Amino acid sequence: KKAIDSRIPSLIRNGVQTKQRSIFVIVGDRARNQLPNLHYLMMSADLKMNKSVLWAYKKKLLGFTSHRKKRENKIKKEIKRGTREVNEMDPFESFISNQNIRYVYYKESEKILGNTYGMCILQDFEALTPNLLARTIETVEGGGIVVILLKSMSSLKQLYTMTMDVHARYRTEDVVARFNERFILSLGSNPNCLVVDDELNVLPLSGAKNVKPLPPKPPKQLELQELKESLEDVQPAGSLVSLSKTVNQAHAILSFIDAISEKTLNFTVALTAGRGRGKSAALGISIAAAVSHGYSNIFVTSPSPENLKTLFEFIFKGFDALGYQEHIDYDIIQSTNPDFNKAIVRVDIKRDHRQTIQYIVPQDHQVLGQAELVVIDEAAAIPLPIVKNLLGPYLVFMASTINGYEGTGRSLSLKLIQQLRRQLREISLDEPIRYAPGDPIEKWLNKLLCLDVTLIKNPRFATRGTPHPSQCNLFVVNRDTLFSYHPVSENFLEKMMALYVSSHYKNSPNDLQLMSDAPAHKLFVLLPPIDRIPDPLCVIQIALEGEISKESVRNSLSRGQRAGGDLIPWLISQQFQDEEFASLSGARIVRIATNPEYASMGYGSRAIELLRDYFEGKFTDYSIKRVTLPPLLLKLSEQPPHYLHYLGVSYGLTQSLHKFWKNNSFVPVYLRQTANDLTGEHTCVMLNVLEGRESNWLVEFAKDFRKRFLSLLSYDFHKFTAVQALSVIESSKKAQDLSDDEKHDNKELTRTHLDDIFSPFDLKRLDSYSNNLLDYHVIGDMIPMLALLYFGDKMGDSVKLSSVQSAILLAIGLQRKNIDTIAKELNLPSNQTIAMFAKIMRKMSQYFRQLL
Amino acid sequence: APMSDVGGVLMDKDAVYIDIEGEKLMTGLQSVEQSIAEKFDGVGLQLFSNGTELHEVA
RNA sequence: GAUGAUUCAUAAUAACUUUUCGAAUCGCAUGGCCUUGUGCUGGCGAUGGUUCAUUCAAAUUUCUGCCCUAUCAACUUUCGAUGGUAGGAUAGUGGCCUACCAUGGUUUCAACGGGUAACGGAGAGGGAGCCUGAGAAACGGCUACCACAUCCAAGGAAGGCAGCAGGCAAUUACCCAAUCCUAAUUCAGGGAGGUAGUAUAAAUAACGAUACAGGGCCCAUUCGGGUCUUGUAAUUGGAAUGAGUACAAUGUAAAUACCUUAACGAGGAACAAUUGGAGGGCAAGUCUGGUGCCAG
RNA sequence: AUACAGUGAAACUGCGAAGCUCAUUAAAUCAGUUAUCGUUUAUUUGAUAGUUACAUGGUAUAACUGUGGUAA
Ligand SMILES: [Mg+2]
Ligand SMILES: [Mg+2]
Ligand SMILES: [Mg+2]
Ligand SMILES: [Mg+2]
Repeated sequence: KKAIDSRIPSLIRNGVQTKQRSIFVIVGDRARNQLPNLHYLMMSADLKMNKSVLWAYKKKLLGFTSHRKKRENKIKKEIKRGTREVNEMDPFESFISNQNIRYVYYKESEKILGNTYGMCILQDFEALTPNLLARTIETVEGGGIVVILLKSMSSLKQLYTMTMDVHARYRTEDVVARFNERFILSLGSNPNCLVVDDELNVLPLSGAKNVKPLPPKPPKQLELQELKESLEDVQPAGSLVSLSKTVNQAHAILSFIDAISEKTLNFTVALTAGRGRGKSAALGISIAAAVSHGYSNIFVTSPSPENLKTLFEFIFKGFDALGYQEHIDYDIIQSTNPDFNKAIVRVDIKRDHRQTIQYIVPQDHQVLGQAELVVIDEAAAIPLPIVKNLLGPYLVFMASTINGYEGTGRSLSLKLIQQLRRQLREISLDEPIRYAPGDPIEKWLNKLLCLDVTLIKNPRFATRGTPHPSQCNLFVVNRDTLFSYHPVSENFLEKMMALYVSSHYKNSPNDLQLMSDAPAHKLFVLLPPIDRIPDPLCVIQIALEGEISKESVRNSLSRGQRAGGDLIPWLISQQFQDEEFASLSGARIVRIATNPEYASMGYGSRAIELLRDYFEGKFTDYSIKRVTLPPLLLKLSEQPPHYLHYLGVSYGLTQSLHKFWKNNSFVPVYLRQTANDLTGEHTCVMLNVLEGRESNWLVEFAKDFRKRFLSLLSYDFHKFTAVQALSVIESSKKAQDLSDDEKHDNKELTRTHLDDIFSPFDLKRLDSYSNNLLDYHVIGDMIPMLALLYFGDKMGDSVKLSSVQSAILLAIGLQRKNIDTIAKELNLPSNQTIAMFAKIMRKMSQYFRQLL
Repeated sequence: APMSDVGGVLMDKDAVYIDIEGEKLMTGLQSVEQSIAEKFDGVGLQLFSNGTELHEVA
């Protein structure tokens, strides 16, 4: 009987009293045997604790199986063999056999998102990812325990070296695993983390070194019970508000009830909250309120009906709070589509009068003409053009998540709000419903993943003035120092991460691990002119792709697992099947981020110019000791560049971004036909050749893309505005200008070719139109060929047209749009457009005569 | 059975009684005195290649 | 040639066939010859194989065989009833089934029907289909159908327990030795089987010595009458042995049990059987009714 | 034991796997007896086949080695 360190029992009991979660790191081969003891301590401290357990692992469980019948058979054979007595069961087997444990792979971490668990066990330390760590910890309730099992010998050797010396990093014989090492150091800062061995000896490296048991025993509950008691008589408000779990949730529901009472159809409510704060419960309760109030045509829209299962679940709980009975007052209709997995689609209600709740896909905004309410859940994931169509003359509820799932950049929510500035009512939920506010683990997790990072306006820049881009210089960021968890480096990391999240549309949690551990990746920062921690203005993340990465790739395959991928080299392979481009080394700008406030001041272009200069050579060991930190930032000259041939980019085609890359001499080479489902724009790949390298290949690729683009305007890019289509053509033609060689040149259409394309009766028809002797409909057949010949440059220098005229011809000929459709797009009346179109066709006919 | 010993864990008053190269690393870790957070305090980080070591954020 | 009897046994001719079978196997031993090559020729067994007979079985089949019955006289052709010809199937005979044909068959000498102390044949969750073998429509397996129910990460997987034994509560432990049975077998096995577990005769005492007392018993409504070795609520002696406490052997596959058998084992023989019935008597005691001191 | 040679897991072949509980039925059960020239029959027992070869192929895989999938 060994006396356990008093710190371990005190921490569990302290967490239970304060409803705060705690972390245990168990180091040793016998770590599994200590989990039953910890769980028993948790349950004895409070009997109201949730008894369910979560066991997350990568590929294999530790020495047991989760299938019951397989266990008793092994037990029975052991008993029959005599190895074990009839009724002996060591504590671990009892723990698994009796307790309610859910076994989950790391890959399928989505399934656990809804559920709540009392204890979470993360079996494998090496494979921890930012997504798996946010999803799993968020399911643990107040008073729970998060157990991480650092059993691997290599993991221990990393633990030893850092504790002996923080500068030293244990590095085995191309992944650096910087995120895991930073994770270990952060655990030391956590006040609720104990690092223990398999014997429950507290290793002093942990942050919970000075834990003392708290005396025996909140305001938020006080502000919550009083509100419910006051509203108990006022149905339906009392019953529904009783379902609320936090003061903020109740205030949101009451505000929704105020909207439901006002009956104004031009009114919109925007709900913003973090994940796990109870939005969907608030949404479902309010939908139940509108049902009891009297709203009949209630609608719910989301990217997929499956995500609404929680929302519909709380509606029925709200219905139960209101006395509604299934199969008497309401009926449930489930999807017949196998894709939706029998998701609930429609709820029909028969009390008093016929009332219906229906799910609609966001694209189908036409049906909403009779809508009384639409609930937009996760509006962040719906494309911005689509949601704009969804804002009709009816009551609108929007729920948008901040840093939850993929969510969206915070500035995007602000841009959406700025547009709405229709009457607006903004509501925010801050308190969590599963644990106490200000939980140390949630703070530690946000710091580790930089999830809650916010952009701060710098007063100093205002006083000194905005720096001119010529003054600013580009500096390389050393990754080992950045992810060393030093307070200076951590602050710089937060500022960098702030720029990342605000600008770009969608950011997953795993991006931090990719940046830290991937070898091909490099980081550049455009600091202001040096004259405190510098505040970056623009940050560039590039990924080296081409022949350089093959050596690393070959090592990975020797490992038995291919690592990462070469996006542009593979892409250009299938489109054009050019062997040379595979051999060519290049760099792909993964992300370029700028302060949205300081946009249009020229930083983004300035940083690319400096980056282009660096790899051209115009500016011509810092690894941590492997078993005193190097400078955080490196000047461009201090580190020689790799030999590169081209700079590439992959981004979702938007007019603003296309103009940005067009202005920086990037040439488009590919455009994806299938729009991205989440964002709705088409991915575009643009390449730039560096001086002193052969440029012939890029010209051929650009020419082929222009021909592909012209034909594919009718298929899937007909949505694109004509002006946007012309810009893509114009940007490609700039590639031809780059090549001074006249080896490749367009060919003027010959008379023999002319005869094949158009028959003489057609040409007579074309002449008659110019003479105003025909209607426009008669010539509809010939327009697409004229657009192909003109934009193919076959007509040559003889015929030229204005930008507006080129837009009109492209729209009819290629987009297949109607003449009236162009009128709205170009803000011109229809009569003028037809007049201009006739003038265009006169020039073509005159040219046709001249050849003849 | 709270008062009794169930499994291998026995609780009396506020104290819990339980029955229970790497080994050298185990004992070395147990004997550490300074905390990781404290070890960061004495550390300074160089911002630029020749800049002064910055210890604490302002 | 054989039987009472045969188109039986057997032989031959001409063809037929998803033409069968007619040792490419193993253990132990190394003899007799010579033409010295490891040349020729070899002893005892095992496992296989055609056909016949025998044996172990099986399937149909002839005749006979104790209830009351007419208040049960028709029954059968009621999707064959009786029979003939041919075919199909079967291991084969055969309305066993099928096509054509005849109209038959049981019965007052009891058909058919009814009752029965006619315990005086069926299934393995429910029906249907199939598979192996010399032998099964298999307590085996498989398919679909119908219900029941179990695990799961809810994507699937598996079951026959819808059992058995109990109550209105310990069915377990030891064996194949004994008698038999199955196998690549002397030797392995067998919950076949065997072994154990959980109203009838005795004892609680028998034999002496001494002291001190004069009453003890029987009949009778009544009065009284009849007879003699009796009483102790006294002391005392040495003998006997069973229950128990138990050393061994025998017994048995082993073990329990039985039988046999050393040592110890009694005066309150406290080594302390009961059940029921009939009468008393007592206080500075209690209660009740009265015609003192009484009666209940 | 210079092919192996004692013993021998696994695997491939061969042989054998053939008490209970419900219903009830008059010589259709069962008993004795007859026939199979009208049949099938492992095994036992006794008889019984003169009609490249100093030994053919994988047209062959298991156990086994090793790589993996699955909650199983
Ligand atoms: Mg016949
Ligand atoms: Mg005496
Ligand atoms: Mg007695
Ligand atoms: Mg024979």
